[PDB]
Amino acid sequence: TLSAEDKAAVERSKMIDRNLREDGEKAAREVKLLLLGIVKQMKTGIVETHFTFKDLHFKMFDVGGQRSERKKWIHCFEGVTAIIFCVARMHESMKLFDSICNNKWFTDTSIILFLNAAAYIQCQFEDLNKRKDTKEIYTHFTTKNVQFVFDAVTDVIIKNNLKDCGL
Amino acid sequence: DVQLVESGGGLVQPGGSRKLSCSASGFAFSSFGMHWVRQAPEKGLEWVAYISSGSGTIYYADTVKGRFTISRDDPKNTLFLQMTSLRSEDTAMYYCVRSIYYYGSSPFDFWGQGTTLTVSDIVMTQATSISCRSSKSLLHSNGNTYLYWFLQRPGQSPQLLIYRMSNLASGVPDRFSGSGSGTAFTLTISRLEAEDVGVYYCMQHLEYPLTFGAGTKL
Amino acid sequence: NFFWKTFT
Amino acid sequence: DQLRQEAEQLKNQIRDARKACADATLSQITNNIDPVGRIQMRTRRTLRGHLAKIYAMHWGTDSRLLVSASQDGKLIIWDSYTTNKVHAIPLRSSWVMTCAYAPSGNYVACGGLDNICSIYNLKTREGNVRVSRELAGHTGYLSCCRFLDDNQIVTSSGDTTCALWDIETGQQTTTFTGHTGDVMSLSLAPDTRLFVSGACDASAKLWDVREGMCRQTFTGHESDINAICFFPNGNAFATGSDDATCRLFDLRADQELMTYSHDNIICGITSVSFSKSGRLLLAGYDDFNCNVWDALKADRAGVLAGHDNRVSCLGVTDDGMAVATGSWDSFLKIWN
Amino acid sequence: AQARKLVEQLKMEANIDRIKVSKAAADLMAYCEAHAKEDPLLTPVPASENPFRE
Amino acid sequence: AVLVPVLYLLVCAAGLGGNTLVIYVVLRFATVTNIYILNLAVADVLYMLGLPFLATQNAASFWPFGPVLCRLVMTLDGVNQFTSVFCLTVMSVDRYLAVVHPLSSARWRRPRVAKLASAAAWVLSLCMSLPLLVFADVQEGGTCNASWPEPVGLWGAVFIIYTAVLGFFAPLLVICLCYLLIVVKVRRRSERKVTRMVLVVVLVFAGCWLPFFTVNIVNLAVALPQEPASAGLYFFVVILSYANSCANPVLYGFLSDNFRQSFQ
Repeated sequence: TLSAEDKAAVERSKMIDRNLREDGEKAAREVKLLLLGIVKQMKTGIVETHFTFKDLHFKMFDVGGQRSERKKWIHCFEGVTAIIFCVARMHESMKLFDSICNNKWFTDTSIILFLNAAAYIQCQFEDLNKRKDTKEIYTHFTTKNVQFVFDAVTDVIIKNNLKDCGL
Repeated sequence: DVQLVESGGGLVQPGGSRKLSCSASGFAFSSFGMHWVRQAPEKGLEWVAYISSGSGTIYYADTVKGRFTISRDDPKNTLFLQMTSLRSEDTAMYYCVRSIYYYGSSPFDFWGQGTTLTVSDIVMTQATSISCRSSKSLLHSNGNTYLYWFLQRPGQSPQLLIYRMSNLASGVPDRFSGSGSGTAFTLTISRLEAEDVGVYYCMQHLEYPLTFGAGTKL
Repeated sequence: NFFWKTFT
Repeated sequence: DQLRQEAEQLKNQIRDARKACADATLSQITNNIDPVGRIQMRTRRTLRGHLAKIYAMHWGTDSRLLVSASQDGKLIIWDSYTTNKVHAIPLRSSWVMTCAYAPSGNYVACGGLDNICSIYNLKTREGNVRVSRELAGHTGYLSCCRFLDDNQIVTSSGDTTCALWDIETGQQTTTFTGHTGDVMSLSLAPDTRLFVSGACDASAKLWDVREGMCRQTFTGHESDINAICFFPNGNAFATGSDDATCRLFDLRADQELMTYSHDNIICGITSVSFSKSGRLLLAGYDDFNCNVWDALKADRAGVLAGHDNRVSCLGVTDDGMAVATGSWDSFLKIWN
Repeated sequence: AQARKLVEQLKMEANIDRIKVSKAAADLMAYCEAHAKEDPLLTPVPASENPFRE
Repeated sequence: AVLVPVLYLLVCAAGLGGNTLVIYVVLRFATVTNIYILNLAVADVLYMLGLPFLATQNAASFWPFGPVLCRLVMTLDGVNQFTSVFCLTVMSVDRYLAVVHPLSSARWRRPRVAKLASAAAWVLSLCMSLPLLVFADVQEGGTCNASWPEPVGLWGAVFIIYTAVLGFFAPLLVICLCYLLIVVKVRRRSERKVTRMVLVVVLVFAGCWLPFFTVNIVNLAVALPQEPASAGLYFFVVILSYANSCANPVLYGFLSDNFRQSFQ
């Protein structure tokens, strides 16, 4: 039914499939954080910052240097583990935070808010979001930053696996 | 540059084991399947053994099956042939051949330099433009016919001319052509200048016992 | 005269 | 400031000329033409080797081999007939948006958010696939790229401009600036002499490769033009926008001829392609579907529904035997 | 200089020899019907010639 | 009475409808939780399809289908029950592995290893059913139960003990330990949702598989009954065991934010 050359081609395709599966299993162990809004001190499109902490590979995607319409390429960041939002005038930051928090692609992705009378502004910022059941906001007043990011990502991944298993 | 250099061999008494080794350099060795092809001092080429990529599939000839073994070491890019219980029929020169199989590839591309060893099924006919005839039809249901042409210049290893009867190999002048229906195949040379003198072989690749022709000389 | 599942 | 007033007067004059050139409509003439009928096709093949969203695909010239790019950083070559994998090229950057297959078949290309276009050689002597070249110079991301010859390639970016390249030197030879918004689409003519491009602003422009200036400009949409395709005869083209509309423009009449809208479907349009005879018009929507429109009459005749997520790419073979369709669910189907 | 660029481009983009829409539509229909014999998507193809069987 | 035989077929119809709904929905989307709920649904549908012969046996106390059919039907029912229990245990351990130790198990998260684990569960369940099939001299008339020329006390002891200690009791220990400490590690919004599911799973499994085994073991030792009240208790115990097979698709394949949203 099949020639010798066809059998060899099918074997080559199977080897390609095995390598693809191995590469996917390798890549699934890293977590991707989308930076939006100076945290890179401690550790021309996408500037990926790679680091490791507590034996877990972290990719940090800094996309702020694009100067184009955000609605055309933000959908490429579906499935990111977390959106690291930065806030240092504050009305514009609140407006863009509201825009990015209520986006249709980001209705289930966790947001980590970083800051660089405090109770009032914090409650306002966490109240800017509308949907609070399966989305959480983590706030830290800027050693400790990387540990907080690790803990928040651990919580998000625990919830994601818990939902994937159906429990 | 691609290099395939075979080592080992020599003079061995009958009944004594031997090991032949071939080292490859200049190409991705792990993506290629490998063949051993021997030729007698008075006869033509004869296929010996074949090992695929990843070592997951092996074939042996029906006359050396059991005695021989073929293996490959990928980190060291080396190919081994272990031979046991040698007899007077195994006095032949052994070549190592590389071949890769996907859609549109050209197998049996590069041939190494042989080592002399001395010890002391579809039928193709080349009894007699070059002509070649086969016992059964090589044409397949998918439209591919498998007949390969090789040219061996005096004192050198064979090189591929035309694969699947119609596709010209890389580095070959456009003067060579191949044609023919099932069970009857022909090779055409426009003008016969120098370096075109040698022995021409037609080989079939349809069932893994691969049979070479008697050969035609000019 | 009684076993697993049903009578016997 | 009288120069801008004169420019507006010229725009009004050319609009009046466009109105004057229009005397009949396509629908009136095509009303008497018999229709095509219901179109039903099934997934003959399903290619399953991608682990993320698929953003581009392109058919080879022989219409048997195809190439796909996904966000796992992978570019896979597929043998369509037997669903075999021929090559699996890994990419340095996983943010990819475009594919291209050289007409000769020896090269592929890809680009994206890395702002560079990478060209790979498929037929080497070492038995692997190596990066032939990297083309840089664009400031924005790369939206589309298509080969002309083995040594010429046209790319489009978010810089509101398009560029022509020389692959043996790596430097641009022409620039096609003139747009206002981001260029999102691209389509080479069958003649390989003309060129067309649509942008975020609702306007599509026609360019000449050998001189590099805009011959013609077409308007009519109200949102971003996401896809463009050339008619098989080269004297017309189709534009698919974000406001659930397709339009057929002509290069000689210089006005739109027909629109393709329906109240049931209100979404964006991601891909547009024609067929061998020009009678059929495929289109991919954000609502997980791919509606098969009709060219002569706007009536919608046929739907392709087998994808769990929205369809990103859409290709039709040179001989018109199959239609490949990739999507965001990491599979691509072949429909016949 | 965007206004200058627009006013400089308008002169060439306006001076184009245009034909009536009716002629373009007639040519498009003629092309569509002339080549409506070798498109294996309108008319069904026999399974003996389809390379995407099964 | 007339209603006791009827509810057997009623339970069959309800379980078959629910399970075929679950199996139809599962196969048209796809992960590994789907590939395990597939095995659970297959075991459940086979287990329910094996029953109705006993349902018609219990009514007239007479069974006209030939001993060679009973000797395989009983062992098929046993293998289905054991396969369902083992699949439940394996799914619980897989949930624990995926949640608590996510990364180190990537070798065992592959589709192939899940398939060999399922095959191992099936063959292990099959091994325990061969003694039942090969030794049961099915009665050629009336109830075709198990019989042995050798003294029946020893056979009953060994069969019940190796069906109860390993078949039921060990899965219960594994599932209870696995599902309990996973809540402790989490500890609140996530935890509260998890606690109800774990509690309902453990309680349903225990309350559906304990009474049958306990009446079986109490019967073997001393209490051989004769009154019709005990017969009714046995009949209600059997359908109680079948209730878990009925209710598993609803409690696993329906009450889950992934499944009901996915069906939309």
